[PDB]
Amino acid sequence: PTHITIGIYFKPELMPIPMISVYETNQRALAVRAYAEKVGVPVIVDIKLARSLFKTHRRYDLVSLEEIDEVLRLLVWLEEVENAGKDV
Amino acid sequence: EILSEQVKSDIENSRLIVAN
Repeated sequence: PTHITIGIYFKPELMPIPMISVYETNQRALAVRAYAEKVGVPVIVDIKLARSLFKTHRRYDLVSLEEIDEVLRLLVWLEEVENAGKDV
Repeated sequence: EILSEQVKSDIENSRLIVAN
């Protein structure tokens, strides 16, 4: 696939582990990006991570122990980043 | 067009999208 788009669902109020919400390649991947941008859902261009989630997981999986720590680091990072901009 | 309402919904409910 020349383009990849993997979506992460995470709501700890409901469920402790994150989930693969979106899974698409090529044209559909481009459309997912355009739609997340339009609708305000953050897009992180992380090639190694995109590539390996694509290889290891499928739509609607829970994130497995192999990749969980990396995904969790991204999620904490995003929350911190939002918080830095939430007081300014 | 190319994304169904299901996937749109799935995007809306995601924390993030990881892309290459």
